[PDB]
Amino acid sequence: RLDCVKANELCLKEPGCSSKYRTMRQCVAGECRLVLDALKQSPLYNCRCKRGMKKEKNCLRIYWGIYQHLLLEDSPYEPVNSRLSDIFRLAPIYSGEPALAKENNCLNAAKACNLNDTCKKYRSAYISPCTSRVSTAEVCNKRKCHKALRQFFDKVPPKHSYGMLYCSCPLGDQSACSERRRQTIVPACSYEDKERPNCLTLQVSCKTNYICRSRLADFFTNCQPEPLSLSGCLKENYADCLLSYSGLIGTVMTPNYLRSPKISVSPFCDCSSSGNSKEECDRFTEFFTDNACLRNAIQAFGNG
Amino acid sequence: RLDCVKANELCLKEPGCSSKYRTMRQCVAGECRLVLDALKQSPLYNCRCKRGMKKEKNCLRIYWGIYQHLLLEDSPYEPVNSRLSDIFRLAPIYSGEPALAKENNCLNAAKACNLNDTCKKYRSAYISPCTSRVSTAEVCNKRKCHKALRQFFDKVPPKHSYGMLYCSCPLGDQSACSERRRQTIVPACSYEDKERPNCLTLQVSCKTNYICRSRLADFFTNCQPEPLSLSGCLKENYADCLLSYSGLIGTVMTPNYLRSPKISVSPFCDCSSSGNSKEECDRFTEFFTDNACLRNAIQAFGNG
Amino acid sequence: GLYFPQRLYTENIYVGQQQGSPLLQVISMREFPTERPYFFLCSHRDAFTSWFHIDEASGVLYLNKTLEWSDFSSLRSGSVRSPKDLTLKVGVSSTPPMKVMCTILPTVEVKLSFINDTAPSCGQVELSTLCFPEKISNPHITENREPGALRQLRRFTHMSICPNYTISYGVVAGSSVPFAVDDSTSELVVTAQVDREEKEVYHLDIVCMVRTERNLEEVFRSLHVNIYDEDDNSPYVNGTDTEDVLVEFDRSEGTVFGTLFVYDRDTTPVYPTNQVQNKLVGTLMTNDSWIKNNFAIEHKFREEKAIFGNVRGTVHEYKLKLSQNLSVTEQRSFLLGYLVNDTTFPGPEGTVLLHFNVTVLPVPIRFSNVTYSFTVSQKATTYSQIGKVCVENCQKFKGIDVTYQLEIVDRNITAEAQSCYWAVSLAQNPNDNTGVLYVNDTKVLRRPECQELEYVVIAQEQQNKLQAKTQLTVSFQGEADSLRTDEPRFPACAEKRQRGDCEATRGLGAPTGRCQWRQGRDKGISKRYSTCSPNLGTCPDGYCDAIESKNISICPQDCSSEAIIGGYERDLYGIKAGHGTCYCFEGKCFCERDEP
Amino acid sequence: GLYFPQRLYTENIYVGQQQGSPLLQVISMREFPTERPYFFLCSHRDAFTSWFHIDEASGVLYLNKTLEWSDFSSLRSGSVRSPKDLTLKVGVSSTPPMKVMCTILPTVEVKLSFINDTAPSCGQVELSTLCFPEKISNPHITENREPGALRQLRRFTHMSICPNYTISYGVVAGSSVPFAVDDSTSELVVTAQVDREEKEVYHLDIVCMVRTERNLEEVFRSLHVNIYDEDDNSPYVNGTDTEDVLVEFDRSEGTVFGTLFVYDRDTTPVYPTNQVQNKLVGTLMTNDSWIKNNFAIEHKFREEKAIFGNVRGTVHEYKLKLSQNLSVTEQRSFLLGYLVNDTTFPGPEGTVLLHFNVTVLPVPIRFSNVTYSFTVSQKATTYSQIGKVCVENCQKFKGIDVTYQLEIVDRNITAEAQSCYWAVSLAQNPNDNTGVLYVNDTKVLRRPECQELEYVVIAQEQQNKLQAKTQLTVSFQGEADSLRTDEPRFPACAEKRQRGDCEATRGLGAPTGRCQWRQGRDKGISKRYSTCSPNLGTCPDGYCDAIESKNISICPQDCSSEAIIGGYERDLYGIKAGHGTCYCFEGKCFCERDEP
Amino acid sequence: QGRGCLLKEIHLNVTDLDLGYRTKEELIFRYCSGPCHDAETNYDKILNNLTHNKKLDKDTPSRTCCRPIAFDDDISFLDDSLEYHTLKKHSAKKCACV
Amino acid sequence: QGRGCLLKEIHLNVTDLDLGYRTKEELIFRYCSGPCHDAETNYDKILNNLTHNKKLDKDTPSRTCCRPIAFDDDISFLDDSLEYHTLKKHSAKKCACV
Ligand SMILES: *[C@@H]1O[C@H](CO)[C@@H](O)[C@H](O)[C@H]1NC(C)=O
Ligand SMILES: *[C@@H]1O[C@H](CO)[C@@H](O)[C@H](O)[C@H]1NC(C)=O
Ligand SMILES: *[C@@H]1O[C@H](CO)[C@@H](O)[C@H](O)[C@H]1NC(C)=O
Ligand SMILES: [Ca+2]
Ligand SMILES: [Ca+2]
Ligand SMILES: [Ca+2]
Ligand SMILES: [Ca+2]
Ligand SMILES: [Ca+2]
Ligand SMILES: [Ca+2]
Ligand SMILES: [Ca+2]
Ligand SMILES: [Ca+2]
Repeated sequence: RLDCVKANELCLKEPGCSSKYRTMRQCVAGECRLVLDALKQSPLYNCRCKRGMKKEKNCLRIYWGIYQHLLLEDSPYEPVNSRLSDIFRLAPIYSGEPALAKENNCLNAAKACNLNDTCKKYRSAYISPCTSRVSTAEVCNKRKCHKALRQFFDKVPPKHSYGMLYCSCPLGDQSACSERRRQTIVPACSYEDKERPNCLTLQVSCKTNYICRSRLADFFTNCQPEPLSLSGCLKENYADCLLSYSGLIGTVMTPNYLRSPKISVSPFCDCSSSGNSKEECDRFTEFFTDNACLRNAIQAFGNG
Repeated sequence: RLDCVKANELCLKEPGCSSKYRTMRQCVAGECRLVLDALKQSPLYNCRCKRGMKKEKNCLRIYWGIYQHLLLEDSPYEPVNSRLSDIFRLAPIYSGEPALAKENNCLNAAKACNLNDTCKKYRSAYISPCTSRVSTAEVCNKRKCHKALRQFFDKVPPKHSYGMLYCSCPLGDQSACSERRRQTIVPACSYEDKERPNCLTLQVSCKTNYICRSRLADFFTNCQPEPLSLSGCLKENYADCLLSYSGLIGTVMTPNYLRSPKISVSPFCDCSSSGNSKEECDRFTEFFTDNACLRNAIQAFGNG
Repeated sequence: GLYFPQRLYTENIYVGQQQGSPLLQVISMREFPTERPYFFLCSHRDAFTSWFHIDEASGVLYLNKTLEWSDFSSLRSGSVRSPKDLTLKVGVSSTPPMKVMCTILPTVEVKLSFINDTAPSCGQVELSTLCFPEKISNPHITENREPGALRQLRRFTHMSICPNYTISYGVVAGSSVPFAVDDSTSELVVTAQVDREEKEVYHLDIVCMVRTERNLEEVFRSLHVNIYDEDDNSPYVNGTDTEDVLVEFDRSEGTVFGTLFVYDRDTTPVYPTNQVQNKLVGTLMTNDSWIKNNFAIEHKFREEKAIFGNVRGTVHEYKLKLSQNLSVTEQRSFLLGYLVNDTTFPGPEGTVLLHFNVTVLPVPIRFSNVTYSFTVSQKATTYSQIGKVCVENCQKFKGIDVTYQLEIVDRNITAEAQSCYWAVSLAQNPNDNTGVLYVNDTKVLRRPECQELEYVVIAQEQQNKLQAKTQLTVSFQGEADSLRTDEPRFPACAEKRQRGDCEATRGLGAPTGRCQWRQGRDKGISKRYSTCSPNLGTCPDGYCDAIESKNISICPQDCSSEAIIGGYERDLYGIKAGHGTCYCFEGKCFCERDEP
Repeated sequence: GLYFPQRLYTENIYVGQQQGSPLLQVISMREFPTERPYFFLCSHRDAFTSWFHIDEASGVLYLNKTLEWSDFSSLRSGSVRSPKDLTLKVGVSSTPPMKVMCTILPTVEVKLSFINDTAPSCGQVELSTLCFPEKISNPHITENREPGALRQLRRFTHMSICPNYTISYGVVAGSSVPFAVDDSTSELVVTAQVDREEKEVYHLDIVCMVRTERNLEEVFRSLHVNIYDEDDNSPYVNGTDTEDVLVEFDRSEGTVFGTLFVYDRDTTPVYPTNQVQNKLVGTLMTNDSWIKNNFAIEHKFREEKAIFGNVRGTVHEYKLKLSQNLSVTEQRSFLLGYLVNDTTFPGPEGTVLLHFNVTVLPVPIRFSNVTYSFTVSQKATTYSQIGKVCVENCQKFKGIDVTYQLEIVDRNITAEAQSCYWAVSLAQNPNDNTGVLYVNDTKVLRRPECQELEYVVIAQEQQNKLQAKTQLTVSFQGEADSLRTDEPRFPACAEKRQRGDCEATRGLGAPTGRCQWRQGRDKGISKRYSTCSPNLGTCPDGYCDAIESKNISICPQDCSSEAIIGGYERDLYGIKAGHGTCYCFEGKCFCERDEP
Repeated sequence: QGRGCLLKEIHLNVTDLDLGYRTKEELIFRYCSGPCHDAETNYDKILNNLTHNKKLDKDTPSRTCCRPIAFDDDISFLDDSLEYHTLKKHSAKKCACV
Repeated sequence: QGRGCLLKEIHLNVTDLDLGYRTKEELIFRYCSGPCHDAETNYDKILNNLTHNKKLDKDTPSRTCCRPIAFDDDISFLDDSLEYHTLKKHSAKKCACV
């Protein structure tokens, strides 16, 4: 679908459109109801942008200003046409590599990425800075690390990226594979920290930066669980969640694979000192830790 | 001594000086005698420029305009202070090279020039163009050749230049030396031509170009012969003529060493079709061909 | 005012229903009986709300219109695919409320799903879905408060399809837990008050009592309720309320000595941050400007669970710290008393008392009764090292910056003899707070007059300008072994990259005049890699010295910064491990392995 | 009017002289006696001239003032060092002249040297300097003119300082030469008229007759006088005054056929160029526009000395030439008469008569009764060469530009059979005025339908658009020797730089399909240097042909232009000699010598 | 500029590099190796000639060398002990005859 | 950039060049010589290592060569037959590791 800033430029020309846009930016600041009607009809009211381009901060700011004033419930970040990309991006498994059924899949994904000339570049790019010592107190500069990690998971083809992060391999811990599956995002820098803050506080922290906000709005909307279907999800798309979860990496919510027998995931946080509101934290974490849609989705890629 | 153009700039400021200069340029164009007095006192009236600088065409034009309107008899090109340079430039023989008394001196001068990094450069510079074939009709472009030859004999130190052109060696013809002594200025291009014109006609030809005119005014004035002195010259300076003759090379008067038992020299010309005026041509050529001052001068450098 | 045990009231609706039919009733809890409630809706904006009707007092939900297929289309919510989702709002005050009355009060959401079907066959249902929903919410309760009726457990979808029989419920598998069940209105009720400090969680197991002809049907579901803490516990202490503090050699700012704790049986939420519960404010009651302006307090609180009968409890902490960097000529002794008050406790006593035992002492900046008399074994090289010099108790200084100088004793003599004081210099290191001594010139030692020297070392503390000095003598007894030809030009040692050369060089940092040699053997990248260093003591050490920073040809290993080539590990500066016989040039380094 | 035999009147002057004393007399020559002269000075500007005095009639030089040391200083001329040089001017008319009268007439210079000394001791002089100067000038005389007195030979410096004896002169060692000597005024005089056409130079030998007590002193000096020619000789001819001219195959402009000469016994000065003496002007008396607009005359004159009794004589020349480039269909025959007139001869007859025998003929642009039937020996390569084609008398054309074309005889057939006319092409060569035939494609020859072809060659002269054609047939009988795999891609041969490869290549310009091989043996840089060429006939010939310019990989040797490396000679284009087994790449060449 | 001095590639294990790393990761290594005779000058011919003469005893100056005038992008990898290492200027991107 | 590769010079007859000229003129020839090891990268070390292993059968890519990047001025001379010849790009002016 169409972007927002293009619609912004469009509406800034029509006398009525921009005139009532100003009338409105004045109305919401403190007849006005009759002006609501005109805004809805404009393409701007239904404008949604996506990935792959290089002008998003402005689109996201526009839409947040429009709708925050009048986050997980109604998400802009993804139109309803992404299923067309979803099914095609469910094919990569066949497109990945002929060799299979080895003792480890993470290593095979790494081998495949160190043979292509885009994944290789961007991988070393968001690696080296995360391993750069710049003082005896610090161990690395996270800003650079997170930003590089982000612009890698934005561009590099899914066939080579998702594999390293979602590679499946035999159960347990201390199996060479799980080590690499955990150490893909170099947690010592991009994951760890000296103190564990409550998740809700980190939830508010994310809610300000203009990127994490959207990468999080995608999560609940896609991976929402439902047991009635055989799939276990709501919108019957295994790769939509597969994208939404990977869209968080780098942001303030940098999860990794915990040390649990099953496939659980938690951001760097814990429901400590939450007092009465252990229910809200528990729901957040449970939706994020133990769910059917996400386990099924991550398992689907495993059967290749 | 001082240049002319500097004196020109000087006189162009004083109201009286420039005012009477204009009054004069008007008077000579067709009281005025009283204006002659003021001009004489100015440094311009006695202004003379020399070599080594890069602004001469204007000086020469200035002085020619001043005195031609009001060429060999009274020469500007050289002040009367050059004897100080003359005696010092008579020393080069001792400064040239330790080795001596070989079967050939021209070859030794060439060896010495192909070891210094200025004579070598400029020599190849006025060589290659003179050997450049640019059409099946022509054999070389003389304009470039003469100009390069000129700017070589202007700059490169006398110690290395004069030697190749004035090298002495045992008498006769077809002695390897004489071949090189003759072929120093590549006569096939800078010397020869299809037809031999009368010298007087070539004398008028030189008399127009602003350079050959002065390089010729130097010749008669310096090398004028007189038998009363042991030296054989007039102004008792062996290197003054040595310079004046070498100052002609490149110009319309490009002499070389003829095929004569003694040391004779003639420009590319002959006293043919001169009719009644065989006397003027004969005097010209004799002064240029068989003289004492020039033979003594060229022999002096030989005894090194 | 009246808080809501739940925020979710969910039910399903279908086509073919009539007006004046009950749909749901919501209940509110009051602490005291004089508050009588009156229910009502809100969100009057939309039009579909005109159909629903409510009773101002009883609190049940009715309808004012029937259902028709046309009504299904007019209701639009996002996607057009069934099921459709709607949302409503409700408030309850004690008096007749206006339109404006509920946008101010806290409300609850009602999420009802709409399907365009009629009532189903009632014999096709499954046992698991008969009496309980798919997913459930866990309500909450508050400690030390009046009891009441909690939740409703009749599902109005299932009751209308098979209105034949009657159903009841019961609490099952309970070891005398304070809960009950009604039969008149089959509501889950709490027996009486509770104390969170006794029990924190309540695992439950509830059943559906159905009457069926085939056999009595019992189905078991599970849930657990949560407890809400109110600040009914004041703090206490374990041990004493005093601590010993000492200030002798650490006077830098931001240093900490003391450790004191406190305990509150309550819980301290971290979020939201605009709260006040069980957050301790500490006040000082000292007026001394010197102490107050110089000393600092620290606050840091976590929560524990293993010392309150496996119950979640709070633990504050307090420790001492300095504010600014202190002088060396002060001495004081006093007691600091720092108070704490749990402002959220409405009781007579909500405080405790601490006490600090502070002992501030001065330090003497003086040398020992002994002197410093170094010496040089043999004929040396530039930028060497002979001896360190430090005042007494030099290792333990912190916050103390000291400058070291030296001077000649024989002030003025012939210039020829004056030259002999050009064979010595000094350096300064703020890390260890000492002074390093290194030669500077070698063309001076060739005279026999230089063989003995005498200096007066000077130590000047920066802040106080104190002074202290002693006598130093330096004697060289290394005769020249036929090496006069060499002028003051000595090659480096970091680039020999081999044993044989490095042993026979004479270069920078060579006391003996020969640079040292290392031989690290291992299979791969090891912290011991063979190199050539002037002095092994501090060349591959770690943090480069004050000397190391003079020339770049003196142990680049620890202080180099430029790109390195080969197999290596490296921290911020200098190589920690390089695969083999590593080496370097003037700034550029290449750790490799020599196959030969 | 009255010409001056000399331009130099020189004498020396000294201090201590008196006014009213003769110093020198100058003489003028008149052709007829009615012109009587009157002498006078000029250059009245300066002040020193006020002292000298002259006699209006006699012509001698006197003085009006004495000499004083102060006068020496006032006279300044350039440098301050003795001797000082001055210069004066003089004219002579037949009537009293004004100030303005002499700036118009031709004058002479008087150069006198000034020395600040008195009269010398006259017994210290040398014999050589007694009667004659150091250097002398040679005067001149005009042929066929009245005689007179020529020069003075008394030196007033040596005649006024020691006047105790008398001196005379004489002409010595003369084989009856027409000169004499007077005794009254001891002037050299000419006996009578002369003809330059008889004698050109007069070597002389003159003596001083002095009377001395010791013995009669005779001193011998030498000189020679010159003769001035006046145009008293009309021209003549040797042989005939006619020439044969022919115009058949050379019709380009600027070409010359005829040769005619003339002779004038006079001399023709080349300088100054604004003269008219013995310069012949030629006029035509033909009015035909075609001939006059089409034909050109040439003039060129030198001078000879070996056919007039060893006397310097003039020789004009005249030859025929064309103006513009002529047609091929014209025919004319006529006689051109070109006249000459020696305008400087004041005689009744000053001309001659020439005659040209011009025969302009046309040319037939047609082929021979025979046809052109080439053939190809074997299976060939692109840019080869089979046969040339030219009209009759093709070598001798000049000024004739011709274009060659060819066409098929079978106009329209199946396309498959149409392809077989893609295995041939054509080229054009304005140098030889012919047409070269070269193959273009090789994928066509495989088919048996191409084995025979037929073309109609077309020849079109540019200016006249004439046409001529014949029938051409081309047959290939070279079967494919197992080389179908090779597609249309063939490597060059100029870069094999070796015998072995060059013989087994298949590349551009290979009729047989193998490029040719050369082996030049010599000691140094020779015109025969070993290479590899497609066709030796025209690859190293020197310059390139139309084909050589199509591709750069086809014999760069004669058509390359870029820098070359090694031992070599080269003209404008292409290498003439390179030291050894030279070679080339695509534009860049390296002549070297292979030691192996 | 010579066209025979081209770019080739070979698939290797990181361990074949013998730099000491312990990893199972792999890579594409790129390199240049061909003739550059068509770019030589008089200088090189003189050198060749004096080498063949043996008239310079030991001095052996270099004729034209096909070397890489730019390097590929950085690479990263994880070793067997789960420590990362990075290699810079390891592979050619586009060579010439210099 | 290496300082061990330096400009040296040797006095020769033109005839020692073996280019075929016949002349008694002489010249100063200049040339580059010396090691360039201090300028090497990971690329060269890998090359060295695979050469020593013999794992590349015949391919032998070059390590850093010390070569001229600029040449001296033109020279001219006369041969024994009194014909002139000119040589270009015959001598080094400044050297560098490349
Ligand atoms: C600290 O004091 C408390 C007082 O309630 C006690 O329960 C606890 O066991 C003490 N800690 C010890 C003994 O380690
Ligand atoms: C040409 O004719 C002239 C006529 O005077 C004659 O003197 C001369 O000898 C002739 N040339 C010859 C015969 O070669
Ligand atoms: C033309 O004819 C006239 C006589 O009719 C003749 O005098 C003249 O010389 C001829 N040629 C020219 C160019 O006038
Ligand atoms: Ca309680
Ligand atoms: Ca409590
Ligand atoms: Ca409390
Ligand atoms: Ca150190
Ligand atoms: Ca005559
Ligand atoms: Ca005559
Ligand atoms: Ca005549
Ligand atoms: Ca040719």
